[PDB]
Amino acid sequence: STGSATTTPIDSLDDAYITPVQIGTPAQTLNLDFDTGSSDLWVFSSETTASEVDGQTIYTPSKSTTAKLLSGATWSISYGDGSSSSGDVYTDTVSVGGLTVTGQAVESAKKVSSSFTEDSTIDGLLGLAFSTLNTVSPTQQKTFFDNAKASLDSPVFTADLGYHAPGTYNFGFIDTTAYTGSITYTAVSTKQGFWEWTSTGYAVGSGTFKSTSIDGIADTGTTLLYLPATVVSAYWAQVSGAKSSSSVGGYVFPCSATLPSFTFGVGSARIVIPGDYIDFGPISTGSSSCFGGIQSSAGIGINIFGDVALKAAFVVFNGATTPTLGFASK
Repeated sequence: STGSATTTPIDSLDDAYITPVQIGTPAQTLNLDFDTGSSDLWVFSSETTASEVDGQTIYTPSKSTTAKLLSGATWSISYGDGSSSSGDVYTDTVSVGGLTVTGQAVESAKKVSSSFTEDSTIDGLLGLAFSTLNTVSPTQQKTFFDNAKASLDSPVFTADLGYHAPGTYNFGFIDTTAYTGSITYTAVSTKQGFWEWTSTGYAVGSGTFKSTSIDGIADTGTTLLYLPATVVSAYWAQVSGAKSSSSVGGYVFPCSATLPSFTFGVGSARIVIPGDYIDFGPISTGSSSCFGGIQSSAGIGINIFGDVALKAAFVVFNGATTPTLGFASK
């Protein structure tokens, strides 16, 4: 089997991407944030505290003839941005782009933190990291990809995120029309539950490439590119007037600037992030200070190849017995 679904930016900055997902019988379609940095499929629901729902579409398990309470199971998750959610668990039929999994754990939110409530466009998350990170207790549950894998034509999914435009998540096949050149594959460590890999270096604009190992995670659920402070300083030094602002929470730059590109290495290959992809617009409405799309990871504990980086590439998440990542230009 295969599946193919379009993923759409939630706003004009590509702050996140939503993908329609069918849950239950008859189908209830919710727009989920596919997140290769976590491993829970959770949804706003008829059980979510009413004051914490503000425009999202909810899953109502009592209206699904295939929903079954997973007795005793609870979940609770906290994300790198400080947001969180928790609740109980049903199993139900879940389909993405024509690919159907029966018995998928659908984690129903009883509580969500303010940032989820405040974002009316995201009805939940669909985790695509390794199932060892799933938070369901006392019986950990498998991701949608893990459940679908054995049925897929090939045990892979691909992320093709657009810049200010829709893109595609495919399951079970590699669309050879979706990228240019060849796909360069690189080793993955699953030891932290992430799609963790080592970039071979970077360049700023037309500058020379610096060969240096940068361990990080391919994370479609993170907006920006978070890299070591040395790398980030070298980037922003090429932008007149750019500075790190403690009050804003990162590097800012004059909105009048033209930003240089940023290149990252994948083995001997190179992925170029155009400068425009690094512009996240005014820090507040009407400001002439703009927020940068490349930020320091120094306070995170891990480097994160978020959407800024991934949307410059066609990315293969290879879930073979020894997982690997592939990157192609497009």
